Amino acid sequence: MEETFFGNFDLASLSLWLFYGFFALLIYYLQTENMREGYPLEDDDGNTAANQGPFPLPKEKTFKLQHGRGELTLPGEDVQRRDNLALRKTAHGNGFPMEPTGDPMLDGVGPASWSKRRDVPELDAHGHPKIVPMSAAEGFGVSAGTDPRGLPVMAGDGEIVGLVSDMWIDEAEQLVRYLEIELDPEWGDGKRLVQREMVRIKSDRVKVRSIYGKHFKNVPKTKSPNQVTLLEEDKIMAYYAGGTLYADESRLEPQL
Amino acid sequence: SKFYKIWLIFDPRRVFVAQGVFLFLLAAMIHLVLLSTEHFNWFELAAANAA
Amino acid sequence: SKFYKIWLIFDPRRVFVAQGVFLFLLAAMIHLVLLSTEHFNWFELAAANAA
Amino acid sequence: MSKFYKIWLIFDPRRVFVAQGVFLFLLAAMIHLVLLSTEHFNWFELAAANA
Amino acid sequence: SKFYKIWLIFDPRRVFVAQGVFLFLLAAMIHLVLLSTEHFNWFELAAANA
Amino acid sequence: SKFYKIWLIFDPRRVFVAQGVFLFLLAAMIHLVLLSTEHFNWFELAAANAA
Amino acid sequence: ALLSFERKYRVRGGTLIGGDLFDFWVGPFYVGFFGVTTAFFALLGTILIFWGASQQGTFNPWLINIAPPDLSYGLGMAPLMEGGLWQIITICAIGAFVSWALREVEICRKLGMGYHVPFAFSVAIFAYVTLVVFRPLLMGAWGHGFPYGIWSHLDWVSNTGYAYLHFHYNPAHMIAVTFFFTTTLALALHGALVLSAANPPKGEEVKGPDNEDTFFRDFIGYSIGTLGIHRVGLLLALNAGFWSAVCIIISGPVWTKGWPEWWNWWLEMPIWPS
Amino acid sequence: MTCTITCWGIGVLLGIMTTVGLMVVGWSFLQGAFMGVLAWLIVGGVLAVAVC
Amino acid sequence: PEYQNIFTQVQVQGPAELGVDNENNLTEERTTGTGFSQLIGWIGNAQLGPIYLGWFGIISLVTGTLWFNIVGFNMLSQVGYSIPEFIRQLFWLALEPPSPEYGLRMPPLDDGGWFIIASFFLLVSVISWWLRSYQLAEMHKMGKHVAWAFAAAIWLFLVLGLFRPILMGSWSEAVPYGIFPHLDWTTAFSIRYGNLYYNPFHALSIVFLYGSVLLFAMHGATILAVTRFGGDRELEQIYDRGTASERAGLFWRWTMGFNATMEGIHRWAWWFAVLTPITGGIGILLTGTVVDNWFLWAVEHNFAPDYTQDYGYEAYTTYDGFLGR
Amino acid sequence: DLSFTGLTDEQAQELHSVYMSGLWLFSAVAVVAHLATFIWRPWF
Amino acid sequence: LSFTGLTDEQAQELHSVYMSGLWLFSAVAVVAHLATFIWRPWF
Amino acid sequence: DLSFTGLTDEQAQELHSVYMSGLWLFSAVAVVAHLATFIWRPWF
Amino acid sequence: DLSFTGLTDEQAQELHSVYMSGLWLFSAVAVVAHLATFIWRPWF
Amino acid sequence: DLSFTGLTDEQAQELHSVYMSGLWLFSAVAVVAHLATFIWRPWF
Ligand code: BCL
Ligand code: BCL
Ligand SMILES: CC[C@H]1c2cc3[nH]c4c(c3C)C(=O)[C@H](C(=O)OC)c4c3nc(cc4[nH]c(cc(n2)[C@@H]1C)c(C(C)=O)c4C)[C@@H](C)[C@@H]3CCC(=O)OC/C=C(\C)CCC[C@H](C)CCC[C@H](C)CCCC(C)C
Ligand SMILES: CC[C@H]1c2cc3[nH]c4c(c3C)C(=O)[C@H](C(=O)OC)c4c3nc(cc4[nH]c(cc(n2)[C@@H]1C)c(C(C)=O)c4C)[C@@H](C)[C@@H]3CCC(=O)OC/C=C(\C)CCC[C@H](C)CCC[C@H](C)CCCC(C)C
Ligand SMILES: COC1=C(OC)C(=O)C(C/C=C(/C)CC/C=C(\C)CC/C=C(/C)CC/C=C(\C)CC/C=C(/C)CC/C=C(\C)CC/C=C(\C)CC/C=C(\C)CC/C=C(\C)CCC=C(C)C)=C(C)C1=O
Ligand SMILES: COC(C)(C)C(=O)/C=C/C(C)=C/C=C/C(C)=C/C=C/C(C)=C/C=C/C=C(C)/C=C/C=C(\C)CC/C=C(\C)CCC=C(C)C
Ligand SMILES: COC(C)(C)C(=O)/C=C/C(C)=C/C=C/C(C)=C/C=C/C(C)=C/C=C/C=C(C)/C=C/C=C(\C)CC/C=C(\C)CCC=C(C)C
Ligand SMILES: COC(C)(C)C(=O)/C=C/C(C)=C/C=C/C(C)=C/C=C/C(C)=C/C=C/C=C(C)/C=C/C=C(\C)CC/C=C(\C)CCC=C(C)C
Ligand SMILES: COC(C)(C)C(=O)/C=C/C(C)=C/C=C/C(C)=C/C=C/C(C)=C/C=C/C=C(C)/C=C/C=C(\C)CC/C=C(\C)CCC=C(C)C
Ligand SMILES: COC(C)(C)C(=O)/C=C/C(C)=C/C=C/C(C)=C/C=C/C(C)=C/C=C\C=C(C)\C=C\C=C(/C)CC/C=C(\C)CCC=C(C)C
Ligand SMILES: [Fe+3]
Repeated sequence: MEETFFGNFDLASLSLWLFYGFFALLIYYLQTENMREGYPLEDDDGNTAANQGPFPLPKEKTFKLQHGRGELTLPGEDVQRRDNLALRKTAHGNGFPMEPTGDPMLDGVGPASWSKRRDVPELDAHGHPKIVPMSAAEGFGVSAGTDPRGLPVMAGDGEIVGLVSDMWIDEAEQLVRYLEIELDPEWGDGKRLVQREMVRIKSDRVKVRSIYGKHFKNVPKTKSPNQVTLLEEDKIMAYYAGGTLYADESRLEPQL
Repeated sequence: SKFYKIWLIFDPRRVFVAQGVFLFLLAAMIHLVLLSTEHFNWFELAAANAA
Repeated sequence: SKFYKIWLIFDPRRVFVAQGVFLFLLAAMIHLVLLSTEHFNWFELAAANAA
Repeated sequence: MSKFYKIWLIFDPRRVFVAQGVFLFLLAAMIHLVLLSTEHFNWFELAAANA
Repeated sequence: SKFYKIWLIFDPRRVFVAQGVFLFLLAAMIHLVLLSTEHFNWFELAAANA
Repeated sequence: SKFYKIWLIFDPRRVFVAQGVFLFLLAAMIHLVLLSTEHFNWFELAAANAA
Repeated sequence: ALLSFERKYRVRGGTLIGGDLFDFWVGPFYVGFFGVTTAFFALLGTILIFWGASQQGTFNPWLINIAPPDLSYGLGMAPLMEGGLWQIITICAIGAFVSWALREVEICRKLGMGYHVPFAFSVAIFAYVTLVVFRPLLMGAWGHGFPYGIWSHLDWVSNTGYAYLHFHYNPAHMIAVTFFFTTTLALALHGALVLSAANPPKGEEVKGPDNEDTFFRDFIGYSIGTLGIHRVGLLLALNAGFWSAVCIIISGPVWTKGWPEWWNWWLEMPIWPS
Repeated sequence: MTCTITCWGIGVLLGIMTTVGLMVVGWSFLQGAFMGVLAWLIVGGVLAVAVC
Repeated sequence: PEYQNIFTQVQVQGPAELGVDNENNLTEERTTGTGFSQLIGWIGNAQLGPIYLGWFGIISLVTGTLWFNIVGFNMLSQVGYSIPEFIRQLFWLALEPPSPEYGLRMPPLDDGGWFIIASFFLLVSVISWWLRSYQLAEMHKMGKHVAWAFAAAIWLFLVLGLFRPILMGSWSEAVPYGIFPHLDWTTAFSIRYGNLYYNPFHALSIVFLYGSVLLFAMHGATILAVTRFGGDRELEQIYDRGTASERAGLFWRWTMGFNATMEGIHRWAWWFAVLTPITGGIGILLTGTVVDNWFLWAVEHNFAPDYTQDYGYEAYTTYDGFLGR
Repeated sequence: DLSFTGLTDEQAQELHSVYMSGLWLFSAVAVVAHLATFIWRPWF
Repeated sequence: LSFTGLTDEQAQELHSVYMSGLWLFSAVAVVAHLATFIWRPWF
Repeated sequence: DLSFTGLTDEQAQELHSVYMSGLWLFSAVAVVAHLATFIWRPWF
Repeated sequence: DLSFTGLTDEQAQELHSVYMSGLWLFSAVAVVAHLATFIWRPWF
Repeated sequence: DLSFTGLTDEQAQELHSVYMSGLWLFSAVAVVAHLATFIWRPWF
């Protein structure tokens, strides 16, 4: 207690070193638990990298997915990998950026890149699709803020492409996830979705600064107008953010 | 008179609890005020009266 | 003479609740400031009168 | 006067009794603590005073 | 008299769980109050007697 | 006689874990207050006995 | 190396002042124009710390102490071994921190994600900036910055804290601390929510957002949501960093007296019946 | 918003006015500020609820 | 500029969401009344959900109010039931722990006896609330991470007021129940036992406390940066990761050389938060009981810096020079 | 007629009739209590 | 014309009893102030 | 008639009789408690 | 006739009898404990 | 026929009988322990 053993190493020192050993084990546990995705490492050529780091991959853990979606083991065989990427290396070595072969936004390679998620809509606790248009919502309505329905949509370059037809809401958590854009015949056809986190709503109009007017006709569509699958949901969101770098050369080129 | 029409506006089950907490809080506050004053503090007066 | 139609724009239950809170708060505030001054502090006057 | 039984037509017996039980005990505990604070009515200490 | 009707209002499961905890806390509280006073602290009285 | 019906409304698994935890804590807590008391501290009393 | 999904995101572009000249990766790190300046400033600052440690006479990490100059030197540059080295390391530290934040802008611009992280880091930079260059200017001496030591800068906090007579009564420190405790409280509960939902007892299905949303509804009667917690949590942490900047920038150049005596306004009001 | 933001703006203007109004008749800046801050919370909340 | 997802630009309200429920049948003890607030909806969910009226929660609420009231009426009795003085001195009044000359023995009511009674009720309320968190997670078939994270806060809570005073030999080591008084205790505790800066476990707790705020600014901004990719839906990103998890990981892999998963982030988030009171609880528990002077502990363990300059103002300036005369 | 909470005119009349009796009874005890405490230690 | 869904038939009736309550509230306030003025005048 | 809690007139009269019987019994104990407390060191 | 809990009048009647038997037993030992303490060291 | 916990009457009768046997066994040891310690050092 108040007396020391082998030198100045008292009980406070013993507790301090005991925590040091525990923390080292904790850091190993914490770091390994983050290796369940994206591992093993690879090089720019796609082969397995010679170096895998100082932390070995953890034991396989299983998630009992709900709504009868089977099980899920994270370490090994990521099903979200995209096969045909439209990129080729700018250098024969490693550590250098890729240059898209074709249209970066259409192919979805850079900031426009999506992930091969499940081709099924996300489900709430009831088993119903999580994101649905507010028209199909039972008793939902705008409670505060500016209602964007009917407001014209202004692209990044200022072009007016159409008016908002509906908002795809998240009835499980009661928030807006998308805005439906009814494209004018000049700027495209059909309807397209833009995520709420990428859109800015003004008093009279609603604007997206990430995508120019000519790129709305190429926004990924949804197979059904009543629900969106995670694959389409990932493609749609990625496309708009891809325009933050690919709408024009001025965004990709250095700003100074 | 005709003061009974207040119940056509006020909800009896929401105003009865309103005055119920209000009356006790008012009663408790006034009792505390009396205890603060040394003239009306009946607890200290009993001690002083006994001497 | 034609003030009866103030309620045409004011909701009774919406203004009665505010009025009831306002009247008690005003009455307490006037009572409190009246207790602040030593001339109208009826608790201290009672103590001084019996002294 | 005798129509006080109608209070149960507004208040359900379950919620009022639970509120009443907590209120009465807290009131009883509040008062007992107050007397315990005062030196004259602290029955525990005056027992020690009597030898 | 006829207070048996209280069980038609109070859940027997609920009231007993509250009663069990309430009685013990009111039994520990009072016991500590006597332990506070030197007149009723039976532990100190044994020391004083001896 | 008829106290056996307490198990018809209390879950035996829930009560026993509460009973076991409560019994030990009470047994321990009483053992500490004896240690705090100098008259009933059997540890320091043995030293006093040994003189 | 690269992750299993990193190849696609490694595209050229999204640079502020640099171009393809610095647009490359070194291992996992991304080098940019500001990654070049970060590497230069961080290495120069780190080496000068050890150079000062060599001249200080000790290499013990606990005992290494590079201190600002005396208050007599004012805002001018001091001799290198008399405090001037601390000023240069401060200049290197500001360059390293600003470039690191600007590099993070290049990281997120290349990935198409928002600029929330570099903005959030800039608040922490502002907390350091207000501690080392803003507060000294308001006092007219570089010697008011904290020394660059593991335990020496703890002595500065202790001495500065007691230099205002029980710093706990500082109103901005009072606000800043309760943001620090709430952020850790929010971090624990939010981290627990996701882990609990994702890691149920064995043999039980994983819980979705609805199950974790209703848990605090049954726990504390209101759940801020999956999206709400991240934005309120960022503001909780940024407020903690911002109010920490306030509590130290108002200490010397605003309230030279003791901090309890600041509360004399509350104790001495006309409303109170003295 | 709009109405609520404007009502809050009226309160902060009133809070500033009360901050300097009490300073004129005495008090101090910190004492006046607390009343000004308190006024902003009260009348700002009341206006944002009743007017809007 | 681009829309930063700090305040929602439009919010919708539908039927109130009661809960998920299962055969554990949580509905009976769940309230049937909910409300909606648009002011809080600008930053989070706008629904004021229904309390689950469990027995652990009710006992914690009732006994917590008992501790709150007992401290309150002693505070009101401090100034002789003078409400204006009670309001004026609200931040200064407290329920002081017992005097040190009583030890573990029960002190008189005016000298900490009511402190023990209030502390006992506070202990019951705090523990009962933890049992509520454990039971609620059990009834929801969720992980007990909330209960374990709370239990870490209980550790420092128990060390500060229960564990340390028991094995320090006196109840006087507990923390007073006051706004400013427990700040005075916090400062006096460091002064009495040297300097808690030089307590390694206090330093360790500070490391995790800064790290906890650091992570949750990192995590809060990173999720808001990938919220354009549905990053706020963390749970679905754990089961089926999209570009939100990948971009968030690659942002920190390209910045600081390593990253986390959408699930592994909360393990990092959980542990620094949990380690903050665990390390602090250890440091307080062995402060005074083991080490009675932390600076002297630092001196003998060679991590207290040494200064070679003079300690007087006369060595740097003069009184006339400071005054400008 | 006006009914913001139901309570058809007949229902409100009988509710106030017993409420007034309760109010008068509560105030009658208050008057007696105030008269009794005024005799004990008057405040005027 | 109307903002709270009331007509002239009952809004006039509502004000009729509100003034009765206002006068009764003022009447007991007038005598209260008159009694206080006699006891402790402030003019 | 005007049953906010699904409780009829007959139940209210029956329940109030029990409540008043309990109330008077509780008040009777309090009165005897106060009367004895006033005999032993009164507060007036 | 009215029972929020759901248990019948007969079920309430027997449960109260058992509860009272427990209450009197709990009270009876409490009175003896309270009585025996008074001979030990009275507080009046 | 009032099993709130889904446990029949017969099972409760044997549950209490065994529980009392444990309770009396626990109390009997406590009584002997209390009797032994009172002779060693009485507290009354
Ligand atoms: C006697 C001492 C007084 C006291 C006096 C002070 C003083 C004096 C100060 C504080 C300040 C603070 N006090 Mg105080 N304070 C006291 C008691 C407390 C208590 C408590 C429980 O008792 C608490 C919780 C706090 C809490 C705090 C926080 C509000 C704040 C800490 C700094 C911060 O926010 O980050 C701000 C700092 C930064 C964010 C650093 C930025 C980091 C940079 C950008 C990145 C670093 C990179 C670096 C190179 C590492 C890279 C290396 C590796 C490659 C990774 N105080 C005691 C009573 N307190 C400090 C403050 O506010 O500072 C603004 C301050 O100056
Ligand atoms: C002069 C002041 C001393 C000082 C003395 C102390 C003391 C004394 C302590 C700390 C401790 C802490 N100090 Mg220090 N500390 C100082 C300077 C600092 C500085 C700084 C920049 O200067 C900082 C950042 C810190 C930082 C910290 C944290 C790391 C740590 C507390 C973590 C915590 O919240 O636990 C979380 C736990 C709690 C706060 C209590 C948990 C509360 C319970 C669980 C909740 C009950 C709720 C209650 C019933 C109310 C409910 C009401 C609701 C509304 C319903 N200290 C100086 C040296 N410091 C603590 C420690 O040592 O940790 C090892 C501590 O005890
Ligand atoms: C500012 C608001 C809050 C916050 C946020 C925050 N911090 C951040 C970020 C964010 C959002 C990042 O994105 C960024 C990051 O990438 O973290 C991993 C970061 C960061 N904040 C960090 C630390 C940190 N944050 C802290 C706190 C906080 N983090 C605040 C509470 C603290 C405290 C107060 O204890 C520390 C120590 C780093 C991990 C990282 C910044 C990395 C960086 O700047 O890298 C470039 C520089 C170097 C590699 C070395 C430079 C060396 C210098 C040239 C010389 C030495 C200077 C220094 C002043 C000496 C110190 C001596 C002694 C006092 C130790
Ligand atoms: C991991 C460490 C961090 C942490 C974590 C943490 N805290 C937690 C949890 C977790 C994981 C919970 O699950 C739990 C919780 O439910 O949070 C919402 C909690 C909690 N930690 C809390 C506070 C808290 N945490 C703190 C800090 C921390 N806890 C660390 C930073 C601090 C500090 C040190 O400053 C505090 C003060 C609470 C919000 C909550 C614990 C509350 C609880 O469950 O029981 C406590 C008591 C009550 C609820 C009863 C209080 C009494 C009344 C409600 C008050 C008075 C009401 C009214 C005035 C009555 C008037 C009556 C009269 C009119 C008669
Ligand atoms: C859900 O979403 C999320 C994720 O999951 C998708 C995440 O993961 C994260 C990230 C958060 C995590 C918890 C993940 C794990 C991370 C941590 C535990 C750390 C964060 C917590 C802390 C308490 C901070 C601890 C600090 C650490 C670990 C240090 C990291 C910071 C540093 C500054 C050090 C690293 C930097 C270095 C080495 C320098 C950078 C390099 C350059 C700029 C390159 C420059 C090069 C040149 C110019 C060329 C010269 C080349 C040379 C000399 C060759 C040398 C080569 C080298 C490699 C050095 C978040 C927020 C998130 O929300
Ligand atoms: C700070 O300043 C200082 C100077 C210190 C200060 O003190 C300031 C004091 C100030 C400002 C005084 C403010 C006091 C005021 C304004 C007095 C309000 C008090 C009032 C108004 C008394 C209501 C009594 C109501 C009862 C008690 C009814 C009893 C009802 C009974 C129980 C019947 C209920 C049952 C039914 C109705 C059944 C009907 C049902 C059906 C028909 C189904
Ligand atoms: C700081 O400065 C110092 C100098 C200190 C200060 O003191 C400043 C003082 C200042 C500024 C004075 C501010 C006071 C003012 C302006 C006085 C407003 C007060 C007023 C106006 C009194 C209304 C009373 C009306 C009632 C209370 C009616 C009662 C109504 C009854 C209850 C009937 C209700 C029922 C119905 C209507 C039923 C209808 C229904 C159907 C028809 C269905
Ligand atoms: C600073 O403050 C200081 C100065 C300290 C202070 O002292 C302030 C004190 C202040 C302000 C006094 C505030 C106290 C007041 C106002 C006293 C309220 C107290 C009252 C009114 C007592 C009711 C008692 C009624 C019972 C307890 C009946 C028992 C009922 C029994 C149990 C029967 C129930 C059973 C059934 C009904 C079954 C029937 C069911 C069916 C038929 C189904
Ligand atoms: C500052 O405060 C200071 C001064 C410190 C202070 O002291 C304040 C003290 C204050 C305020 C005193 C407040 C105390 C009060 C009011 C006393 C309440 C206490 C009561 C009322 C005692 C109930 C006892 C009931 C039992 C124990 C029954 C036993 C039940 C038995 C076990 C039967 C259970 C049922 C079955 C077995 C079968 C049933 C089931 C079926 C038939 C299915
Ligand atoms: C209108 O309102 C009225 C009604 C007036 C009112 O009430 C208002 C109430 C008002 C204003 C009170 C406001 C309270 C305030 C500001 C106090 C803040 C509180 C703070 C800062 C707490 C710090 C210390 C906490 C620890 C650290 C505890 C440690 C607890 C330990 C762990 C307990 C351990 C248990 C025991 C020691 C018992 C042992 C005995 C047995 C087991 C038998
Ligand atoms: Fe998160």
